[PDB]
Amino acid sequence: MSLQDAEWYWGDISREEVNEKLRDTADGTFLVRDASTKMHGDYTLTLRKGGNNKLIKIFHRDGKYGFSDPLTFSSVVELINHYRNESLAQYNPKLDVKLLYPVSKYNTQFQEKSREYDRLYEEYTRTSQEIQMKRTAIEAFNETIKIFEEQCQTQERYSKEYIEKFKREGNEKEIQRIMHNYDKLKSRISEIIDSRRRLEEDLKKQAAEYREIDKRMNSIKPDLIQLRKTRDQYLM
Amino acid sequence: LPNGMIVTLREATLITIKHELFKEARKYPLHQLLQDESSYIFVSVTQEAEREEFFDETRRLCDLRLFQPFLKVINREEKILNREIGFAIGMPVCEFDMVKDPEVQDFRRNILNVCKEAVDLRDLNSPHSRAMYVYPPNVESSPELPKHIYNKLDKGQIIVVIWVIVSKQKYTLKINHDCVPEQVIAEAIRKKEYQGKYILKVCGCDEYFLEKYPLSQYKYIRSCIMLGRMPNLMLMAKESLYSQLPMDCFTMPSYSRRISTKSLWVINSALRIKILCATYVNVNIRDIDKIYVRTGIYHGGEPLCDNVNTQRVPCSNPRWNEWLNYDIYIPDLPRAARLCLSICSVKGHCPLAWGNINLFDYTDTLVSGKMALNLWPVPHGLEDLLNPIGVTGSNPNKETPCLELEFDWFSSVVKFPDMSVIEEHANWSDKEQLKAISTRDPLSEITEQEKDFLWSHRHYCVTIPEILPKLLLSVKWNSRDEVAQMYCLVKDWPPIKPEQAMELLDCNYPDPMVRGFAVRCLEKYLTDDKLSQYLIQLVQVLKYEQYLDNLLVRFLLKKALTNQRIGHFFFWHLKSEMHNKTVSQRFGLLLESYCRACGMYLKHLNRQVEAMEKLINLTDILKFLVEQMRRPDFMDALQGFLSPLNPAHQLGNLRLEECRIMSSAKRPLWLNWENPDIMSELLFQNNEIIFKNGDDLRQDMLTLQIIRIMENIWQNQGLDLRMLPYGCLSIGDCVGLIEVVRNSHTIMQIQCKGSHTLHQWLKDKNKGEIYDAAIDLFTRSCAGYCVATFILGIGDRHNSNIMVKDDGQLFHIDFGHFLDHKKERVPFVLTQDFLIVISKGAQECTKTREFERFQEMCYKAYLAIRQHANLFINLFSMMLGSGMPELQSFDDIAYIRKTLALDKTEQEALEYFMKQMNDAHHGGWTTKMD
Repeated sequence: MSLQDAEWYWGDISREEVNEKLRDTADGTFLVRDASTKMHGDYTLTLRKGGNNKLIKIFHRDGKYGFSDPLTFSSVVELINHYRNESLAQYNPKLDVKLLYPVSKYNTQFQEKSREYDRLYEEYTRTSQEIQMKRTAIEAFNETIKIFEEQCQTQERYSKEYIEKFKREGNEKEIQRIMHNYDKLKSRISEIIDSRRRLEEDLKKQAAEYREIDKRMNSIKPDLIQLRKTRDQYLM
Repeated sequence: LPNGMIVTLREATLITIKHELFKEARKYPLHQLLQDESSYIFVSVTQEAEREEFFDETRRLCDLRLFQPFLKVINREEKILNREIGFAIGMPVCEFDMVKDPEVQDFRRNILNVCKEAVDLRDLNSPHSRAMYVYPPNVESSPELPKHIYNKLDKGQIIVVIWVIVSKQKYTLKINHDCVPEQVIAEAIRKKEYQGKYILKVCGCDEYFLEKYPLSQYKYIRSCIMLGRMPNLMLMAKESLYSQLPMDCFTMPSYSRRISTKSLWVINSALRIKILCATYVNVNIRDIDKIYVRTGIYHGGEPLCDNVNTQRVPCSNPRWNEWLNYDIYIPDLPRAARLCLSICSVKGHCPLAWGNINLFDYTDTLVSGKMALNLWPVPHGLEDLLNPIGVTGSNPNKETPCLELEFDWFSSVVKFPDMSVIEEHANWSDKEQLKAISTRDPLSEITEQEKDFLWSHRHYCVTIPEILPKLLLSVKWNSRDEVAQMYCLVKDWPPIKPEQAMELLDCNYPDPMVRGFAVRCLEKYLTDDKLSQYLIQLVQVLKYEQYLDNLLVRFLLKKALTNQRIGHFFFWHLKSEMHNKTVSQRFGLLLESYCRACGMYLKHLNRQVEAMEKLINLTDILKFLVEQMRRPDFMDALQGFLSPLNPAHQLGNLRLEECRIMSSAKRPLWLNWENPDIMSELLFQNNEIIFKNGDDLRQDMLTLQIIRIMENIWQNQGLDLRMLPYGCLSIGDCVGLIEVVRNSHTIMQIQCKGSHTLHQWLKDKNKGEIYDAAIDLFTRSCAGYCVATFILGIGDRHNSNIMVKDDGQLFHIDFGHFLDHKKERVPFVLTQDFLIVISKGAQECTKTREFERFQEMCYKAYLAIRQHANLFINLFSMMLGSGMPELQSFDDIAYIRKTLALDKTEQEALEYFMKQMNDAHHGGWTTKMD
């Protein structure tokens, strides 16, 4: 029964390591670390409950350790075991939790993986912009095709009577000019439609590439996370 | 084209195309029924998928931004202004009229009301109202100079020069610095009841003096007083400035004129959500074998209940149709609860996507029905499984992973209770710890003992208002009684300082009433100068909000249409991040509202945008340099416009041969514009700006912001360690403008073209009585900048980043990073090259009283910053969701409290400071205290 031999004791540890270790763990996880103030060893326990971590401070007065008055507990380990084997609702019913799981004790890859992560992020953010631009271009082409079609429809609706009168009069050069204009318009429409189809095919290929790139990013990120965790464990 | 005929240099003005069309119509039949040409309008489709007409004769066909060569013949000002707006925001406007989301259209209808009141107040006191608008005063935060450092003034008076241009007489007069410009003009009349209120523009830039207040508190006059320069002013009359603006008015757009109780507390059920399926998740099948979906009812960073997870399934087909029960009652839900969800993968713990679904809507109606939402990509470097601090709402992009959900059916009306039931809930049914926690930084640890003392003695917390951000992290938001009590507390909570309140708008206080109180305190107590200083943060807090409408835009848009400088910077801060699709819709709608209600100034922005557009294109071809840039397009475009760095700097006629570009790895544009002022001689012959492309500048903007804050604090306390917080502004995606200061040289150039080289140069720059002043100013600048660079942990720097002025000031540029990049507190290292200068050439340094004064002044500056570090903590907290990889989460703000040693005491922080700088210099520190 000593502070150093205690498994929950962790010494002077900042919140970053505490909150990194208190992840991917079940409810009811605890560890004890030295108080940040560093005065006559106040110490501090952690208590995860409902996701949130609650920070407990062990008061010490007149050679005696306890959460609060009344002060009737001799050592820190005594109180820690007492509330490990008994619920914390005796004083404050809100906590009403049992200590079950303790925190038990137990290079170019990181830089490389961060490099590909950054390059994939840059490629992704450029590809998203170019995809948006291509989508806008395709929408513009569709809108202008619709506008041309409706203009042709209203032109025919407005000029059908005059066309019929001219063709019934006996004129032929008007028929030839109408045929020429109709052929030119049909060729232009066919060219625009073919261009739109090719652009749609290119957009499909580029969207497939975008999907593959994001899948690569999401597959690679966990490896970088694990490598960073390993490096942090080894160094600090 | 009524006849429907089509015929296919021609990039001239539209008059040529009109003449060609008339010739063709005269050469072909079917034109007999055509009406007058004035009754027909040319309309076509532009490059932005918009049907638009063309009335602009100044700009030819090539400036219409057409994508295909076709034209059709069919109020006018309304869609003219719509096209101008579309240009001023860079993306089509009418494309938003096709959005099927009712929130978008509701916001578009509602924001025009705010625009209406803003422009009405802008035209409240004509003709002076928009006069004060167009050129707003650039005042200082402190209305009054400090009472103990006015001794820089000769007998408490300042000499100024007033110029009259006749086409050039100067008048030098001494006046008290606490005197209004009325007496300035009154005695300007002499030496050569008359209540003259004419404008006094700063010679060479468009700063104007309008307030009925003393002359010293302006950001230009104060700089002249502190720097010892001669303040030069030139006099116009009111008529010229009034005739400069030809007046504009706002018009309502097309969609403007178009026109007991049951609550959520009476349901006894559980929050159970049916996760049906994900349409497609972009995860490899064989590579990753175990995937699931994590969902949490978050409120801030707090999971109100344990994040309930789904079962793990093979990646073949993610269909569940599974009810998941969350350990949380429905009536205990808070108003701002957020279903933060994410597809995640486990191997044997990293997310694959993320997203947020509001548990309510802007109509305060609980989510209910069949609901399919797309998901955002994982943010860069975010290790956390969820993203409670991420953007809210739907994903406008369609080709993204989409999840299908079903929500509980109640066959009733769901509505969060009105404030009335809580208001009339009643009538029918020592302080040491408080002070210690209040004074402690917001990022600090908190314990349930003091949390319970806060909740129990909440009634005693009203006497100490600064404790308000401490209660919120203490209470459990998943309890209707406690949350109702907290709402009652917030309702009558006294207002706090515009920095403590500005803390209540972080990514950790999502309650609508909490953020409403924070925004109300901001609009009540934040000052136009302070708003100008903190506008970056006030724009960065838009992304945290849940709905398109909120009290935050109601304030930002009202202010940005009352102050033209604040509005101009609001415009550029919004437009600088259109590329990020996350808030593209929200900020584009806000941009459309601004560009509709900005007024005539719109076209100015267009010019500015146009110029930058050209530069963005010009900087694009930079990856034998002047001959290529010779087309008259950019001479016609890159002149006669206000700079984004200042709405008062007319970037006039360009001197193409003068502007030259060096390598410096990346290639910015060192561009010099002549000043078109009639007497720009006194201030600057020139105006040089560095146009940077390819590098981000938001962190540099923040660095200069906090540097100016520190310098102002130092000036306020009594330490004349004057800094050089110059101007900088990013205008888009990794592109922006940087000012260049007058008469400054980098240390590396001095060493190369000139080891006592720096000392020899400072000696040969000046002789006599103006020497000791140079050494004193160099001492002050070096001390201030050393304290600054230690506190903020600015990264590796060389001699190049350091420059020295002629008068004596030293300053720094090129902040690559700050607050460290994680995977060496002060690795900058102060070389002895400056130590010989501070010692006035003596080899010994310990036996120099000057070095002792330098050390003690450094200590005083450090201990001055450490007692105001709370403001910096809040400033760093606000911009967390701003996208910088070095400002993601709160764990990166500890570098502020670690180096400032907020955990320790004042003396312990002192020895920590000396120990750090002793380890930095391999000796020479940790001397006797005081």
